[PDB]
Amino acid sequence: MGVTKSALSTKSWLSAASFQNTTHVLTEAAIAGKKDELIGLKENVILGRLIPAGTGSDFVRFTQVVDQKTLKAIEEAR
Amino acid sequence: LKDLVYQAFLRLGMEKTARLLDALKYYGFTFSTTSGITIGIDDAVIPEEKKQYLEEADRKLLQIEQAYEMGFLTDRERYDQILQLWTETTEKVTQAVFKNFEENYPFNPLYVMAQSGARGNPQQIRQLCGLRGLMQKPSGETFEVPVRSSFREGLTVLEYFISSHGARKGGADTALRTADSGYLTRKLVDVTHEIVVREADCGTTNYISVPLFQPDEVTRSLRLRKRADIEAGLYGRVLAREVEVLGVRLEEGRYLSMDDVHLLIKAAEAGEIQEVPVRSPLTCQTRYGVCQKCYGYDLSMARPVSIGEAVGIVAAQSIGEPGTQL
Amino acid sequence: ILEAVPVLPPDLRPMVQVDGGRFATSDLNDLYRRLINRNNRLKKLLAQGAPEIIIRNEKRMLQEAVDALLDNGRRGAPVTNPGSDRPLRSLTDILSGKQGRFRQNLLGKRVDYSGRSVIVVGPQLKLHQCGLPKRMALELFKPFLLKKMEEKGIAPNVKAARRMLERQRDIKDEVWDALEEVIHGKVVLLNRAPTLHRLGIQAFQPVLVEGQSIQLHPLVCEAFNADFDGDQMAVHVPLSSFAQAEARIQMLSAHNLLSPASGEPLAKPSRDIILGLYYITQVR
Amino acid sequence: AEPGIDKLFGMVDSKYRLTVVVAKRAQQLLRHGFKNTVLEPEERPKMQTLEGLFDDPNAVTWAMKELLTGRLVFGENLVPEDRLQKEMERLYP
Amino acid sequence: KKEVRKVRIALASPEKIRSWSYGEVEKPETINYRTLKPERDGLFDERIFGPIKDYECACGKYKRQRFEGKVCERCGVEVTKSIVRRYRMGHIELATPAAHIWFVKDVPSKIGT
Amino acid sequence: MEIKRFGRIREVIPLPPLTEIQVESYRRALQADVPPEKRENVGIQAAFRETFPIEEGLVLDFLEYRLGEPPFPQDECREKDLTYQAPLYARLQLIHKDTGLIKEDEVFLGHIPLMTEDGSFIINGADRVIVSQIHRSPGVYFTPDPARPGRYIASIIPLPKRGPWIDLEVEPNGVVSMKVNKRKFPLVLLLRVLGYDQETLARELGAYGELVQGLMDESVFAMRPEEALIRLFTLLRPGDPPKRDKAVAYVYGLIADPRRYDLGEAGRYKAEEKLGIRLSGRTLARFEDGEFKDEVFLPTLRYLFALTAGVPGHEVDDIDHLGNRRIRTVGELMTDQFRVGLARLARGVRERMLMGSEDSLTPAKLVNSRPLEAAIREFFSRSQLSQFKDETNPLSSLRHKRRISALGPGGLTRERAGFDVRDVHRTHYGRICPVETPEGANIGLITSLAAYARVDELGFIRTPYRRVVGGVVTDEVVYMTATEEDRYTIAQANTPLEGNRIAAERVVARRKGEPVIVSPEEVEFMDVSPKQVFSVNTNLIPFLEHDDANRALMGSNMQTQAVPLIRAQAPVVMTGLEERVVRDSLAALYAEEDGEVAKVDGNRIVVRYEDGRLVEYPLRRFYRSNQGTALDQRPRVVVGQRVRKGDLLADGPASENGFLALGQNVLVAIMPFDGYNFEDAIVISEELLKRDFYTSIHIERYEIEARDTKLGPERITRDIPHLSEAALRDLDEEGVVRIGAEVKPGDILVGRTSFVKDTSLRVPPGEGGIVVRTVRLRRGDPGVELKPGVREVVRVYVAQKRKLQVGDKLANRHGNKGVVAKILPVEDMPHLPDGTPVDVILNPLGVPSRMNLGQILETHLGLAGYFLGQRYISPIFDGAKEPEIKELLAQAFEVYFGKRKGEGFGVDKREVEVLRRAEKLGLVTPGKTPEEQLKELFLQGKVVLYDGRTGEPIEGPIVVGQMFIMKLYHMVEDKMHARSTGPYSLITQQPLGGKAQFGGQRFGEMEVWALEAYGAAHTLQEMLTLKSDDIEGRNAAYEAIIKGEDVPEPSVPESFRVLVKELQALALDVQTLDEKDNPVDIF
DNA sequence: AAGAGATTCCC
RNA sequence: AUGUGUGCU
DNA sequence: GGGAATCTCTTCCAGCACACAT
Ligand SMILES: [Mg+2]
Ligand SMILES: [Zn+2]
Ligand SMILES: [Zn+2]
Repeated sequence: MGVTKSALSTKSWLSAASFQNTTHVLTEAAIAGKKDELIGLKENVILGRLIPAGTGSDFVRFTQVVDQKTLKAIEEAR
Repeated sequence: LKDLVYQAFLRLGMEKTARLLDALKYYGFTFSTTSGITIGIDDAVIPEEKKQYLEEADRKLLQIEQAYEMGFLTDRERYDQILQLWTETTEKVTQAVFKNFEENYPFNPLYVMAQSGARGNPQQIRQLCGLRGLMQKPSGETFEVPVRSSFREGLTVLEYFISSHGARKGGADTALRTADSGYLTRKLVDVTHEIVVREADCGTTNYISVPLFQPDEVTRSLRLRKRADIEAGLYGRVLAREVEVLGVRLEEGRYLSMDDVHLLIKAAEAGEIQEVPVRSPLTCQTRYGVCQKCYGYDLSMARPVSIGEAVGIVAAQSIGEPGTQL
Repeated sequence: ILEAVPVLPPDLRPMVQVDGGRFATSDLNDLYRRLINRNNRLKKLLAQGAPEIIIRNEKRMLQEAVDALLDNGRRGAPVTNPGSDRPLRSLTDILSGKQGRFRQNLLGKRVDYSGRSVIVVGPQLKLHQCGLPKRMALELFKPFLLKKMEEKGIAPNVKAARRMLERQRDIKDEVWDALEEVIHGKVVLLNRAPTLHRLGIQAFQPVLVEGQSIQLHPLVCEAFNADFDGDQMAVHVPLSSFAQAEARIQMLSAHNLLSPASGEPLAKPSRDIILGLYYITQVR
Repeated sequence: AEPGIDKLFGMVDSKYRLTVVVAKRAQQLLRHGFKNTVLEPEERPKMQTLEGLFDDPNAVTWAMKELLTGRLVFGENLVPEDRLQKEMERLYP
Repeated sequence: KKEVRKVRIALASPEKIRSWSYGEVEKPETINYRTLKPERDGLFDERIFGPIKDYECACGKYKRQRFEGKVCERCGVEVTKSIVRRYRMGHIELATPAAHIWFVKDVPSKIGT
Repeated sequence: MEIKRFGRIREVIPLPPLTEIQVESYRRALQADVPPEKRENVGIQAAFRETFPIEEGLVLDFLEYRLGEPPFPQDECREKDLTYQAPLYARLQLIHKDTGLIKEDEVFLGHIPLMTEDGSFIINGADRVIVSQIHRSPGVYFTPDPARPGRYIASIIPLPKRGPWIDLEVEPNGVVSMKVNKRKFPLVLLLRVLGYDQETLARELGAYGELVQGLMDESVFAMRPEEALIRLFTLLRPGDPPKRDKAVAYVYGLIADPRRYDLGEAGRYKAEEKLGIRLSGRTLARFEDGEFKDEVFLPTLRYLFALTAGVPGHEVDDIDHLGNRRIRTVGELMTDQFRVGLARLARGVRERMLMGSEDSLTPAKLVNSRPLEAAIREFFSRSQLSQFKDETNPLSSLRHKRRISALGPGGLTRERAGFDVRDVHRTHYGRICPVETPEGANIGLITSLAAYARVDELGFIRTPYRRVVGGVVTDEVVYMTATEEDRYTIAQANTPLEGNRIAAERVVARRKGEPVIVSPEEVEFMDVSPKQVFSVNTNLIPFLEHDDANRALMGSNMQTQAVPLIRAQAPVVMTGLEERVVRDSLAALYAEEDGEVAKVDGNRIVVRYEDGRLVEYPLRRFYRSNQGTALDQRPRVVVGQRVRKGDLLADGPASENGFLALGQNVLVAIMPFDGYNFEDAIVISEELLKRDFYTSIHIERYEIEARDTKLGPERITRDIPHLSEAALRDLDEEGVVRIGAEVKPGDILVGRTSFVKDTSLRVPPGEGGIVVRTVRLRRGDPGVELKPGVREVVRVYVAQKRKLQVGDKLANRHGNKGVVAKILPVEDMPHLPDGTPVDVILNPLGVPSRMNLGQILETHLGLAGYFLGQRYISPIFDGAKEPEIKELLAQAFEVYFGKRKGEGFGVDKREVEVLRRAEKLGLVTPGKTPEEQLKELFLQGKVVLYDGRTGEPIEGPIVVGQMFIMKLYHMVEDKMHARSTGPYSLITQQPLGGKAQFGGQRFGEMEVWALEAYGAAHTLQEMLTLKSDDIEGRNAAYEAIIKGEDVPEPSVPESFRVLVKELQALALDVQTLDEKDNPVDIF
């Protein structure tokens, strides 16, 4: 199916709520407890949350950094 | 220069290539002003054989024309005849423009620009010194009388008028599509914003064989695929099974640099391998997204693609940018 | 069928004094008004008498009045009395449309800390940096400059520093030097007119240049297709330390030396450079 | 160009990893006093008016010049969420 | 419950409709022209919605942050800034049930089907 | 100074008054010139009688009409938001069916805008102008059938929109179908309506192609005289078969639906001269005794068969042959709208017969003042066709009127059909410029009219053509139509001529619109001059034959936006159109009759007419142009001098002693310079600033209104309630700021308060400048409009003079745009061996890829121009050539070098080095003496130049010479944005406002995709909320930076938590589940 | 406004 | 705040 | 029960400007 025909029916209703007819995308998706999987960019942008890629990717988002001066202090009471 | 910047990029690094680039930008300027390169009226040196390239053309058509009046060839056929004559003639005079320089005026201020990566174009230089060709009528046809003059000499009133026809068409072909610049990137984004490289590798082993031979130039004859095409189908990709060719054994699941492809084509010439097994987004297992191995290289640089890149938008844009050129 | 009507929160529907005494209330208050008017007229009605015409007509009026609040435009068009034939923007309209809550962030939003000007070639600077006129550098980086003016003997406190830059003749050497101390490694984003591909916005380090036009490096032109014949470019400042961090790492010009489309250098030597180099490297 | 970025990109798995590392480093380096640096005696970033970059002009520059040495280690999970936040505010002003 | 992952939409029961509501708009009252304070428990009342002011309550028994999450003994005012005003919903109890025009008027009748 | 012309094609006729398309059309569009009994039925007058006798007892009649005296003068309407219109009177009587004849002449049934002697109409206090419009001319045409290249179709267009669209098609089966409105039916039936027997028809059509058998028939179907009407009605207007059809008769007849284009003009002349033979009456109706008659139908049929068969004299119409497309001039637009209004008036009078009391009701009971007012008022202010007068410079203003637009009332041209329409058709030759079309989108849809071209009432463009008697050229100029042009063999104007006799065995010519070389006998006409091919702007471009068509366009289009410089020079190389341009454009002031000079003030010039008369002339200094530039008229004659009739007394905003002064003549060296002239960037001498070369005067007009609110009556006083007297130091008048004060961004311009807080008018973040004039329209206003609610308006003219700064836009006539990059000081600029430095440096890399060698030549002649001090006039295609330029250069070289060789100086060592290198280069000839080498170089426009910042001569000679460069209308101060945080809006939190900040920059989807593709999520989210709409976090960051802490991120996305609420308002529920499906709080 | 889709009516 | 128009990119 | 025609609803494009108008 065509690219626009493809993107016309993404599972995520949050995305289709913008482009397609909103009152319809909401009416139709409401009757069936539709879980919008907050993954698509356009989808996750309407809200505000960091886009699920780059500096927002889960693979990277959850990372910490420390030095030995703190590493030791934490090391003690562990 | 471009190739040099590319090689130095992957050999010395990125931060180094910055410095190299700026050094070139400096010295290149500094010498471009000492050179004393300038555009004078005489600089557009018109080919010497001009009159003869026209002469032999005229005395040619004189015969051809007569053949029509006697009743040999038809309307269509002579229409094509004049076409072949002048199309050959213009292309012939071009050779004179470009050769006269290379022979008697090597450092021609108009020639060194058109020859290097500076501003200039072959068929454009052919218009400053040699003559413009036949122009396009308002319809899909062409004027049987070519603008037999050059921009250096006096381009006559009427010629200008039969030239404006296509001249204005150009403006349409560019300035109308100046609005369509946000249309294809748009349609391509709507479906690709979900795709991103957020995986290291997938459990699948599906690949495709990118043809190193084109079966359809003539009716049905297999031959070496275009020099350019192959490079865009193999550069910075990942193999599916180890393949040895010229003598070295290409690693299984290896990130192919450009040279890999080079020796691959050089091997394909001797008739070693016909195609190359390769991982591609086309066959990734990740529902929403693509994995590192499956995508390949590009990362504004020749590195394994970082885990987490928004490759959907990047690709959509990569396809959208040169859309207006068509 | 909802028997309880959820009412939107206040400020989302601002009943606010504008100027002179003009009051802009979002059409939603006007809609919620008649809803209560009919509703209470219905509940009270069932108490006193109960005529069929009266009560039924009332039910119809309620069912319509609530529809007006929900999706206006499906039955006639409820209008404020003769002054504007426009329909009141219903809750459905607060979302659907170019200026809604779905098409909202996707395409719109005007940024705060920003600006724009005419682009000019920037010969005496590297890829790492760009030329940005004094006035802009000052305005864009106003608060940083305020705090740094407090850290030194340029102003007593924040407010005094705020008044310190009020009139345009107050800008003394102290303030400028401070302004250099507020940037150093900080970078700004420069935006092309039509943004097409990824390399359409780069990050450069600001250099306090005189003149009034944005100076831009030669090599990064063909990237976002810019020539020096009237073009304009915009400028932003990645405020957050995170935004800064990512900006000068993945968005900085000297780091993006290859086009995502193809393994070809997009910051290659262009017009003048190549001429100059070619001239000196040919035999006679 | 920037302080040896090729070493930095290679230093991590993904390019974004480096960005998050640098960012958070700068953050804690600014929020818990600029003293919790890992290279302050002689090998340290400096500026041009006075040599007073020794205190607090830029946050990121420090993080990038720090990571350049094996004084810090990144990764997914290293220290409990709350405890880190607590002790990082305790040991410093 | 600290990390929002995905978001689902569905029809809401009368109870759920009232679960978000903190009182009933039993008046069509907005704001007095004289006192810009809210009117008769209508659309802007602090009791249902929120404190029109910042951290200060209606009359002024409690006026600062020290007692951040406490309600006044004599009038119901729990206070953050004017944000709790703009965040809390109220409702309306219709005398006769009415249907959602969204599910009625549509290319496919969500109710006629 | 002086001049040396080169043009040798004798211009047999002067250029027509350039502003005639706008003037003459309008003068002929009304009988205000000649008495109401004289000729000229057309225009407004015509419109009357078309809807005047409105027969019902109701019979009005055209008993003369007159108006013409305006409410307020030319200048006073410009200051007081008014119109240069006139009260419409017109004399109008009524005749009832029975006896009694009541009349009441004048009725104020509306107003009507007049036009200045320059071609504009001051509407609503704003100089506006209505351009012309091209569109297919209503008549009979024959174009090929869409799907079948075998048979053809007929076409009968009749404007306006209401009025059928008739097509005649010979259906492939054989039957000829009548297409009316859209529907089709056997045309033979309508042929029977008019009274055609099968026999006569068989005759007329049978004439040739047998195809007549497709129609002549219908025996059982066409054997009924009047019944074809009754049956047609049944088959066309589903209803009742009485006399309704016999009334529809008139609808496809006359007066009503079909075009009222006179008996002789549009319909007639078009039809006959193209096809058919006769037109009997405006359109197809003749009903002596109820019966029918026809003329256009049967010739239409005849011509159709002719085309779809043999060759009765080649019958093919071309949809856009231009000889098929009229040009609605200004007066036609006006008169058309007038007709439209009259129609509505007539609908009113039709309605009012029901609301009548007794008998008499001519004046105050029938004819009202709303339809006509609707027609004339809406048009001059809502029509897409009337626009702001582009008055950057006089030339711009002139061109704006001489332009033809396709975009119009929609019934003729849309905005979703181009590409093919835009193309330069063959007949635009001499008629329409094939260059002037504004580039960018909307190209081709706008084209300015050619130079000598002019409209001939009928609408079509006529070109001046010099006929010839066999071999000898005739001095008769015949203005030919596009359709009449094809019928001839015309030679080019370059053909060699002995006085008036051809002197070439082979003559370049053009037959039916194509290059053919013929003999001196077959010539029948000849182009007047090559200058007739292009619109005037293109004709203001020297050596155009050496420019690319694409570049020439920009070149022609740049002048329209050339800012009037205070010291504007005339081009050192011009074409000759300048002197005509200034006078025809009403730029400057000339003399009306011979005489001596009385008083040369800076405000007046009094002239000594021999007839004992001295007429007063104003000389106006600072009048704000519609665009922002300043118009100044400065005197050019001294007291005690004798002037002649038609000679200048003062200069216009862009003239120098009578020549179009649209820029400066600067000594340019074309060479690459460091990186400063990268791309199209331009390097400039500091000297150009030291002597006010490119300096302009812009007058920004600020304003404030005094609306009398009920919550608090606003009023203007010299009182600013709160802080300082220092800011009031300029406030002179009681409310108004002094004239001549210096205002700066933030300075107080007006003082006034509202419900007391300060709501006064201050100077925007851009720039103020120096106040020149303060206009104040109070309540006690001697005849003004003034906006409703407002009591008084305060307008301030703040002027300022702007010099050429880095970033401004510069360009030439040949079409090289380029913004200023660097202003190097005099010392480090490339300079000649002479002490003289260069002014502007233009990169040669901008030349070869655009094929515009015009700059090159202008520079070449410019060299000799500089050293001989004499400008030149080089006509378009008959101007200067290489031998002439080179020869002049040889002449200048003797000055430039003789001075040195004589003074006691010789060949510099540096010169010698450069020559030595030039030998190897290939320019100079090996052998000659250094002096002669330098001569050879100077001939080639090239000259030794010294680096200036080194002394080292640039190894390799570079072409230098003065060229004409113009500062375009763009500047940089006009476009400068830099706000970090300022005002927002109560309705939308997205930042914009002009108090102390400019306005926030727009962040579109294009930019958002870029940020997303980078993966800069933090920056992006920060961009969409923190700095845009998220108020809750905005102040967080703003408080963070002030203290010095890091910018806090938005924990809970604002646009998300708000969307949650906006969604819960309905029966919908937005549940924010957790990782393993569990409710999560947001608040 | 133009094109596409849905609904209704007639064969 | 939306439409018309033009200018530049 | 299917096919065709007519009506109604939705899509409606790169940036800034200056204008005016409603
Ligand atoms: Mg440009
Ligand atoms: Zn994969
Ligand atoms: Zn209280």
